[PDB]
Amino acid sequence: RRKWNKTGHAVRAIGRLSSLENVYIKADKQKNGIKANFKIRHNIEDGGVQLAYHYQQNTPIGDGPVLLPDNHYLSVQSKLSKDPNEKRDHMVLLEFVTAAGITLSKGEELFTGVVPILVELDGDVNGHKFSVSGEGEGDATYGKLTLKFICTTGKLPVPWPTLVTTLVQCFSRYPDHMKQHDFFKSAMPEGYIQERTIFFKDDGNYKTRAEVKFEGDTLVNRIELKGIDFKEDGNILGHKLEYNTRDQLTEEQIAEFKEAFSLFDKDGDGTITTKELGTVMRSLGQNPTEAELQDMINEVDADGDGTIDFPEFLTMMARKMKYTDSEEEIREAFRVFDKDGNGYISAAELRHVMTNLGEKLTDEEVDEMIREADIDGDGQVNYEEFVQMMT
Ligand SMILES: [Ca+2]
Ligand SMILES: [Ca+2]
Ligand SMILES: [Ca+2]
Ligand SMILES: [Ca+2]
Repeated sequence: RRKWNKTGHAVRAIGRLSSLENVYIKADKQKNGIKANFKIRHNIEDGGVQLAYHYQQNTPIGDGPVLLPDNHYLSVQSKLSKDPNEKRDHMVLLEFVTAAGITLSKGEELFTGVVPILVELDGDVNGHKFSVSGEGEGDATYGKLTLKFICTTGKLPVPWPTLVTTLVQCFSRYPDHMKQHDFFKSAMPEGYIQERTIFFKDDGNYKTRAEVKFEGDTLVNRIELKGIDFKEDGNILGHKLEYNTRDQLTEEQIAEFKEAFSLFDKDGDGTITTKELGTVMRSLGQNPTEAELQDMINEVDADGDGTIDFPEFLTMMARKMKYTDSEEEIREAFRVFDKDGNGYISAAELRHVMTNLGEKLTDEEVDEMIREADIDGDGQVNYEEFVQMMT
């Protein structure tokens, strides 16, 4: 019956492979350091997403030699939670961060074990001031951080999720073939200055400056933050963002991702190659080049082997499900079906898409699908009915 799921997930998979969701790092020779750019998604409580576009620069505090890396990225897995015995406004954070993006230093020695962390933030967003203190520990062997933060000035005037990126990338796990690309540990113990501008789409921006360095045996991140131009009714000052992660995979969701994986993995060997990916995308009426295919795989290719293996696919789909897609992204998916751009998916346009995915399909399982999605009753699927089908 409902294989709006199978094809829904394949659309989600291709959308993910066509997007840039990681933390992209590049050398900045003029500053003897690095710069980064990335996009963060903050789910909006009532539906929708609030995008936050980050630009970042890091410069070493010391004069010692540092590693200036080839282009690569960090991939972050975050989980936010609450301490049931904590009365104060607070956030508990657990993060695993790994570098990738490149295919197959003295300061790094400071990170072979568990290192205590302290974080201190003083903030001012549209004149609303606040401070946060955090403490915990990092275990870079696994890319792992555990921290608890408290708003020490009372009530935090912005949502906790918007501060996560600001509140120690020296704890990232760099794989063995990428150790010469880890600028962050190479700058230790004297540390680095990290600066960002963060643009919240349709809203204001944060500007941050931080000093990250060892003070005795503790890695300390001391930050100032200034936010301007926020809407007093927007998602940030109006506190409309979801807090809790949404990290639960109902095992049959995993079975669903497996079914989607098999659309790509047509030889059944448990990994997707460029040839397989290209075969799927041509069937959907696209024509990416070999280089575009390699770049798409590289975006999720944790091990650098040039293919997406089943666990790498599960990891990418888990993250795609955790965060809401923007209207622009959903419209792009909708355009895949709405081939004539009239704003309506007809049973003919729908036939075409699935029948190209290899869905041996006839003529009433098709219409049973239209029926499922067809809420107003006009015999077609419009954008708003489509949005729901992608949920
Ligand atoms: Ca395969
Ligand atoms: Ca791989
Ligand atoms: Ca149409
Ligand atoms: Ca309709």
